[PDB]
Amino acid sequence: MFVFLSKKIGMPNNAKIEAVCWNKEQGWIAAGGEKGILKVLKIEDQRQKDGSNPTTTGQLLVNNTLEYHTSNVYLVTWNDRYRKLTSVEENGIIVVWAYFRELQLWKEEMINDRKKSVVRDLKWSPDGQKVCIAYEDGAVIVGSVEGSPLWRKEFPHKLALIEWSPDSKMMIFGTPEGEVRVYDSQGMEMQRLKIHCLQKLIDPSKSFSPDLPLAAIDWFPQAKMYTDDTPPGLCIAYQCGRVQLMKNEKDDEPVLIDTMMKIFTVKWNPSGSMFAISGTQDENGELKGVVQFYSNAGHHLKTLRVPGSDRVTGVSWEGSGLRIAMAVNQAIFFANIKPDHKWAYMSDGTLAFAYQKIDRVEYTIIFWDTINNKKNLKFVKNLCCLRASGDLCCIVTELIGYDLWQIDLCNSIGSPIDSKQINIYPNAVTMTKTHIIVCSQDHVYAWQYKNQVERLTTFEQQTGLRRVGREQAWFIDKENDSNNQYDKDTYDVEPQSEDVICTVAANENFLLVARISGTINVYTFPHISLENKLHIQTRPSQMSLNKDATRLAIIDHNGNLNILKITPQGDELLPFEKKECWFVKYSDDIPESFVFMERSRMYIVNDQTPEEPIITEGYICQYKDFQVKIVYLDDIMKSPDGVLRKEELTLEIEANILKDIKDQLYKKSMQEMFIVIKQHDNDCLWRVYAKKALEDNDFDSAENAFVQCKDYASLKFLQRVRELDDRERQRAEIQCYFNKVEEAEEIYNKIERRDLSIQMRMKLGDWAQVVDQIREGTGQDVELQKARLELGNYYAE
Amino acid sequence: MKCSELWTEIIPKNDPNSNITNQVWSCSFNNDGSILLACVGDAILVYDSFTGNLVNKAIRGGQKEQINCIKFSKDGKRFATASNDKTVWVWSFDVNKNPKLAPEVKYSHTDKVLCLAFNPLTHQIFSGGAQDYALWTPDQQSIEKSKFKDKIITCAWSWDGLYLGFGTMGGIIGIRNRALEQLAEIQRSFPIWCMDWTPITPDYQNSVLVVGVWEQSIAHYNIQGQQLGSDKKLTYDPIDINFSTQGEFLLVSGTNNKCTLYTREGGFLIDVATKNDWVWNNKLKPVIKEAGSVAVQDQLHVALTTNDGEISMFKIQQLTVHALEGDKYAYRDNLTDIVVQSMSSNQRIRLKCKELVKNISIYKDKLAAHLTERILIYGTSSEDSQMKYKLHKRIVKKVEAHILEIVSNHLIACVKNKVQLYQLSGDLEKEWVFDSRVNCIKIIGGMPNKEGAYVGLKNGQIFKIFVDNSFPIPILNHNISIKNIDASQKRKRLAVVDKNSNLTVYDLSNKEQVFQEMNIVSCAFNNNFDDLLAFSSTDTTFIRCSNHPPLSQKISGQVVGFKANKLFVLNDNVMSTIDVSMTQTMIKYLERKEFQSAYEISLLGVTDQDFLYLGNEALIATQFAI
Amino acid sequence: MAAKGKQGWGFGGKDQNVKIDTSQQDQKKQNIWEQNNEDLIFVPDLTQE
Repeated sequence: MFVFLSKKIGMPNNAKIEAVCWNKEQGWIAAGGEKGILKVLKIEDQRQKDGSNPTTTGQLLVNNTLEYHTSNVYLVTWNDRYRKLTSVEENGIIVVWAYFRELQLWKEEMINDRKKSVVRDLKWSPDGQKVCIAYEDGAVIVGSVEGSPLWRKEFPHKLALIEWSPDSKMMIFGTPEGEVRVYDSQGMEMQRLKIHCLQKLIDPSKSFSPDLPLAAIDWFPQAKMYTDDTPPGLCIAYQCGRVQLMKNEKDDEPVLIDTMMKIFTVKWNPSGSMFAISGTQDENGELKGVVQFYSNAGHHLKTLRVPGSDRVTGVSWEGSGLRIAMAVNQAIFFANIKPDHKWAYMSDGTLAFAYQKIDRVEYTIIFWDTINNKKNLKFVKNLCCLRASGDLCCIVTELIGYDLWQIDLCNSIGSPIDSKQINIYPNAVTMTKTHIIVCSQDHVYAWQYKNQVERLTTFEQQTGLRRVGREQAWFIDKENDSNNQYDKDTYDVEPQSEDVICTVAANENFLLVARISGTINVYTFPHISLENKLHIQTRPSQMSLNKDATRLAIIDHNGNLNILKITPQGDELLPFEKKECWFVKYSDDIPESFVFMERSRMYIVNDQTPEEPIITEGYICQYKDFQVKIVYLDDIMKSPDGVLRKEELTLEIEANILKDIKDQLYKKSMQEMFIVIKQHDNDCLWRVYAKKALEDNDFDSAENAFVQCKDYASLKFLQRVRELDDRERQRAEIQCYFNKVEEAEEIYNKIERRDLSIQMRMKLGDWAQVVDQIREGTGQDVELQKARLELGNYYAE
Repeated sequence: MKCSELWTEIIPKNDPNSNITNQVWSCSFNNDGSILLACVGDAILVYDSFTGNLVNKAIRGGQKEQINCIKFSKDGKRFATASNDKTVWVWSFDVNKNPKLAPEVKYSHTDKVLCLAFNPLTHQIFSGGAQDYALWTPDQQSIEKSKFKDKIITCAWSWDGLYLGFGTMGGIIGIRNRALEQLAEIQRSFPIWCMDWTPITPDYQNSVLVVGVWEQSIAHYNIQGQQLGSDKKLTYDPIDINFSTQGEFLLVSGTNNKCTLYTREGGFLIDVATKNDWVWNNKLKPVIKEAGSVAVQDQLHVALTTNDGEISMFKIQQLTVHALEGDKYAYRDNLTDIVVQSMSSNQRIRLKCKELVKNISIYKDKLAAHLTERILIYGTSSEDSQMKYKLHKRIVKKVEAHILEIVSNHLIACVKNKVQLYQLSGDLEKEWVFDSRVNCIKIIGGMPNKEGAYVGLKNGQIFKIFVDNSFPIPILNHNISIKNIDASQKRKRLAVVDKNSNLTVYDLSNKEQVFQEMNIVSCAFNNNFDDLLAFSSTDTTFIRCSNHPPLSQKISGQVVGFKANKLFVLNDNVMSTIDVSMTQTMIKYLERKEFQSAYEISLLGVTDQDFLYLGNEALIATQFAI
Repeated sequence: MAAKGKQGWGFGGKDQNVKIDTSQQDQKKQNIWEQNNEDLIFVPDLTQE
């Protein structure tokens, strides 16, 4: 997952912005100002058509100001069920708006205001039918959507924070002194929470009421609260210190997270996967506005720092969770997020996509064929890792209760083959053509599943011992020599090392293991033995290996990119700069050319010479010969009715070399084409040249191209072709030779002489089409009977 | 299904001419389950749940009278000991500290103490004896004592921590709040002994009071005091009541010296043990479930305390019953549930029932559920890819049989040494009597009302049965008993397994032992080629063809089914599919030049490279059709 | 411009409760891969004793 910056909305009238609310269904972001400046507006689309917008959008669709106020506003909330928008001021004036179908006109539909009182926090029910209003005095008023007051109770203790349960049946209140109380929907006290987060800061004698004010309490909706086996979903944070995370209101084994930052706002994901905490951090020596992202377990995935040395106030997520809005001083910064989005792409065209369920515990894997448009679905409980090969995919899952991880292989359809179980935590997994290597914090495990040339090492019979298909597992600091076959109970994991590993890379005959301290270890596949020890100043993050094992790309944790030349016991850093890089992929055919993706911009680089950037909002699947394939996974997630088309999601971008080659082919003649193509001498270029030559009814150029390509079958094809009389049978046989038969049938039909088409169809082996053609066509009995017998045999087999 | 004793400790120190006795009254159990407590006259005993031994020596002299009740605090840190010395002690507990147990706070009522209870949330103590009831809060360290008109017998706090329920021997049951006010009062005519609160559940999310009266009845009461109207009757007077975690089971003890298990609705499942004396207190072992953990959780643990002075431990293991015919796998989930799973999309379909299911048999687009004294059948809409189950018919007749099968328009039940044929209406149709117990039966396809079947006896003779013939046809004879049988696709051979895990292959045309194998757990025939045999031992599965060396895989699991280019492996209660390569058999068939069988094998979904290979050799060896 | 300008929720003295139009309701359509969550359909048993 990565985060970066985007368009920056300017100040309305040079006024402080402190409250921003983003709608979830239709995008209507609302921001409050200083002198009663409320502005609701539409935001630009992240992606348009299949390319960059010539107008670049740049149009605020609504951008209308709804002042009505002389004082400041600091509470603006959107009702998701309806069009209502609630906003209050410092004078205790609660104003609710609604949308009328006119020229972007909003008029007040609730004007209430209680004098001699101060509003602290209003809240709306998850169902959108209840509103809770509270004051510093202690009075709590709960109302419906219609206007009939449910109850207006009075509480002795002062209140600071209000929270609603997902089922809207119970209430969470927080006092300014700092404590959490649970009440019923009828204002009846149930109990008081106990806090374990604040250690060494609270009074040792009494812990229920410390002197630390509460920053933010957030309960993630759509989450179960009458169960104990679920990831945590309720978070309570204090003004500066630890944040405490619960799976339930009655839980007594907390999850603790410590951050050195002044917590002010914590917001959950629309899907509940991650949550963001905004505020000011003094670790840099002064005040810096930062937003930190944490997982449901809590791992500090990323930290976003704004360029301004100021405070970040208020965070809102988009409906899909792909963009975030922060109100920083006098501007509304928009941060773009690319999540992990576990996906795998095979060489056969099948794409495997992992989708997380609302249960946050179970996953669905989707196998979509990019050619036949076939869709297959499987349900996998737990997912740790997903990887792909030319024709196989590896799935790494976790079994809870046995502290074990299962790795299994699946074909294009997804049938499991040779599933194995390991007791090693999959910190970083990779898998090459003939091996699968998973690395924990301190252990390394390798498994061979293919034979030396091309076989499956699972169904073998010869001598007793294990020759091919053996599993190895060793330690990183010591035990360089590869060990023998391990077991799920014999092998030991307890020993730990001071230098942990971060990233692993694999090749056909080489293996690279990185270290956090900056050391890279090289291993050989025939017999695992360390050879070299490369040194890097910064810890690598992604890492990528070139074909033939000549160079490699190092991506630092901060996003910096550089090129390292691997040499025996040496270190050569090629100067390439290009900081803040995100994705890097070396070509599997060209030893030099590669593609790197930086801040929604792609670059094709060869011989340290970059080209022009292209705006792209997709992920790179593969870089084949002068071609790069991208797939828009966001559109896949947002499918309306259940049809996926290869012409809308999948896009292919050609290199400048291929574009120029096609350019010069299409305007210039044939001989200079041959002369300029002899230097490159590539299989794809020869293939395209031969296709162009044969399309123009030229055989000398076509036979020359096939001779240069060293293809005997195509030469036999052309030799068979050249003995033809008419000008149309050659076209039909060529076009049915390529991949396609329907146009050949049509050209037979327009040429007539149908028995030729019948013979072509019967030799091609398709019998149903032959039966359909024969029926009511000629009425000859013998070939109809023979075709029906053949079709019956085909169905029986 | 099976109940096994684990460890028994007896306390024979009966003391005549002394009010101290050898009886045991209560057995407190820890939430984690690593420690157990018991109370005897003038002593408290500490035990380990897994193995029976005293981790700490018996404590004597702390209380000068008997101990009435012992309870934890749902966190494994406190004990509450109430004695006939008109005093209640609360002790602090922690396994790691050098003093494992030590008294913390002692208080006293005016009269003897009879019952005690704890608060799940706030850890407050409510102790009720004769003429008095007291509440203790750890923070304030100030007890609140109140007088009452007759001796409370039992107390129980709700799982929400808000309500409290108490009962009196005079027939009065009272429900109060944390402030101890008369929220609800109900008057009965019989003494009140056992009460409990139903555990919170996301499906139910409502708490009711379950109280067992001495007039042979069990009653459910709401918060307001209005009865739910169940009033289920019992043969014996209940004594103790305990709910399992998540509110799935109910352990009932009392008269008849039997400890029985029930569903929360009231359906009898099994009886745990019969001691031949009154069981004063029986407790269940709570379980802790991880976030998204996968486990069958068939194991159950119960602890019983009797009147003579025996504290016994029992383990309950649930057997696995399942059915697999084609494209479907219907297995019994946690008791009184049926889950149908498809191997392709891994999707599950759940059917919930109230009584215990005994056998599950699935025919073509038809599933049969055998509830206690009830039979259900569900059909399937074939046109839709997803299945839709509708109850076409229901059978009320009570039938007892360890094996049940359903065929087109008929049912077969195996009981003892007899096989009974039942019509769908319910009336018995035909009977078959054999010498010994019918161990395994296999059903083979055929016309309606004419489906044949194979039967194995404890003697070992294998017989054939036809529906209308009414005369068994002796197929063959085996000296050892028969456990599982299988039939080939063409019905050419038959694989049979004995009690010694011995597999034997018999040819039907000529009765001879062609193949014999040792240490075999399961076996299966192919349904397309008729020749492949896949047999799984405890750790290794072997696939054998005609006159071919076996193929080893070292795959963990047991083989249940074999389909074209597919083997089914079942581990515990989950199932998986694994593909096989037919390249080895194809090569071996090419070795001896039987291209027809090689092509038939390659037709099972082999890679195109082997297809072009086989085509090459077919062209070389002058076989143009193949 | 305060089209209505009425106090609600029992904030003022004289009862001036007002009516909100609740006709236009906006709902979220569940995702298709999210709509495959209901493969595990619950089927009750016919309990007619």
